[PDB]
Amino acid sequence: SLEAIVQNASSDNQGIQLSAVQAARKLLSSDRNPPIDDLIKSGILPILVHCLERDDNPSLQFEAAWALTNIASGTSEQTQAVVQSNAVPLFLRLLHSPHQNVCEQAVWALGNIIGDGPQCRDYVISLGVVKPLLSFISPSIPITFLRNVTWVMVNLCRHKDPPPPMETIQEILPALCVLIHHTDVNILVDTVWALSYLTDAGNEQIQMVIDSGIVPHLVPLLSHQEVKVQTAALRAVGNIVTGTDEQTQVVLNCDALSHFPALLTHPKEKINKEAVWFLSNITAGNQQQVQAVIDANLVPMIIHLLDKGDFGTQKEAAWAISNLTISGRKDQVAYLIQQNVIPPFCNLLTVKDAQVVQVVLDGLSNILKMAEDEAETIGNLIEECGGLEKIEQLQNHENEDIYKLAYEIIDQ
Amino acid sequence: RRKRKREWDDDDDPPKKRRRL
Repeated sequence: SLEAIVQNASSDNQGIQLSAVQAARKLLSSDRNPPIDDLIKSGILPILVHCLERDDNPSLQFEAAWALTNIASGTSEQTQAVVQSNAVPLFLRLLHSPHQNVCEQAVWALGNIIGDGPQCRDYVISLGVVKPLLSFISPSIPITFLRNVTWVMVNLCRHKDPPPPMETIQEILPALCVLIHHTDVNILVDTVWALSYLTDAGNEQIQMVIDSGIVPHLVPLLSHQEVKVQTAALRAVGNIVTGTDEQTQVVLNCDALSHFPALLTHPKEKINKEAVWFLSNITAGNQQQVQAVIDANLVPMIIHLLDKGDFGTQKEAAWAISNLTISGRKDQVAYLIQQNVIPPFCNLLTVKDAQVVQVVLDGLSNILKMAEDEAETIGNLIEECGGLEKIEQLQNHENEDIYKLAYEIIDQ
Repeated sequence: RRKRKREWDDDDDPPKKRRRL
């Protein structure tokens, strides 16, 4: 029973103590559901935290660290109980243990603590976790351990309210520059996921990522053999090209567009949807970037997805087309018309998602407005495919911005 | 003209907490 175990772990007899802490560890590491609340309420936490000081019994330290690791894996209240019992400074101590498995378990427990949220992360950071953590990254570290280190790095990078301090980001980026050349898939996946978390934090963090020099190593992972790697990288570069035109061009200069035919035609619709969302952010760029997308022969693939894709992919392709009309030359828009964009574009006028409808009406209006003299020909094509009837029906929509734009388009 | 940030789930994220077995 729990009473016996709690009483026994604070013992003078080294074998009963080890046995009792081992029993507690095993209680937390077996079934799909462990008794975490009963162990928290039993009072065992101070015994386990005390066990972390026992440099004379690395087996006891490992077992106690593992128990605490698994307690910290539960809800925020359970993780905070581990934190409130003063475990964090003791785990930071065990990062300098000569015993590898003890060190790895200390890393793992700290990973679970860091993962709970931004304030917990920032506490662990303020106590100095990052340098001893990144010091493990070396050619000789065993791979199971290196993987656990990289998972902790992901948890240092992923919370955004606030993001990790700039100085912490500055320490992690050189390590990611090292790890992105690893051949192990799980390490590569985590490294790239970390980059995707840094690149979603804002334009200054995007710039730091660019300045590390890693983007030319990141872009080619879009064609990696493992799909988990491809989609992590697709997220990371997609976030970079949400930045300025200058920032977007860094990604394009890495030949990013050469990787997209295999993403636009991928069997998995989620990959199609991500890739079209990337391209919509390229076509929102300057005229030279628009031309880069045209010249990569991606517009026909986009229009096909506009016509026959899943609704999420259709919505992003609608944005990519409309954004193309906003910041595009007359001749680039003419290329769109020649590729028969108009019918599949107008077919989205009837969907129940008003945001997509607004985007489409805006793009149709801009298309007609930019072709100063050819406006009659373009109006006739819109009529031919039923677009006029669709606009007339959109005059009765609930949404004022929609019905206003439909009236304005028909009048103008 | 402007860029957008994604409006979907991204349910493939790596685990925040991991319980060792």
